[PDB]
Amino acid sequence: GYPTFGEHKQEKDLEYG
Amino acid sequence: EVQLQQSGAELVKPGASVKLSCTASGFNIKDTYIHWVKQRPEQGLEWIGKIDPANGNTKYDPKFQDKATITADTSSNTAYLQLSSLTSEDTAVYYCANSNYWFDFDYWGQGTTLTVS
Amino acid sequence: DVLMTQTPLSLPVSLGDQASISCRSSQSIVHSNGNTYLEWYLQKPGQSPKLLIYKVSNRFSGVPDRFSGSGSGTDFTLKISRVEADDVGVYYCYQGSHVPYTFGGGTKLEI
Repeated sequence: GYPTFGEHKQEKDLEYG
Repeated sequence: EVQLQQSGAELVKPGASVKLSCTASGFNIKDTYIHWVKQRPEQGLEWIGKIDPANGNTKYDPKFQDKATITADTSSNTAYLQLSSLTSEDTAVYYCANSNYWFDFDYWGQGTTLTVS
Repeated sequence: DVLMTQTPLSLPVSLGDQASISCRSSQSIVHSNGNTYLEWYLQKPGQSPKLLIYKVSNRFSGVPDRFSGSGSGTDFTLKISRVEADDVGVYYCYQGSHVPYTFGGGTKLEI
């Protein structure tokens, strides 16, 4: 999953898991 | 890969509303940023805002906000910079940059010159 | 509002020479993720900007290895080991860490 809500665009894909 | 096909030069009068078009090619427009970046001759490069057509979400530079209304024809894959109630500042070249599968944005439009007599 | 400036504003070099464009922000552009996401774009006359360098020192696919950035904090450097006539144009230094996002002043690299 992701740690936060929102659009999960390319930049914030380093946060998956 | 990424191709952004912009409109050509248009020559208009003030107190008009003109929507500049930035056609996506080679991608669906809901997986990426649409940014608009302004460049006046009297300015460098100035980020306007961004639209993610995917769920309507926009983020603004407050300075140009609500002079610029950013919208998108979602299914036709074409993003639109509606520059409404013009002054002298609308006389500019606009560039349309597309989100990079990395961490920023890869390749820019072709330039849509809005000249205001 | 993070102000990114560049020096010089115009950098004359020879063919095959090494160019060094010095960029400096008004505030640290380190992202909350812990990474620095500093990009350099090349805009040629009559053309739109194109991505050459991202994440400081990462090279975009299709970009010659001649291009590489460096530095840290607020003071960063665009290094180009082999400047040719095909590398002529205006380079911009863009930070995507602080909203609203901001670009650099712009340096014209020329032969």
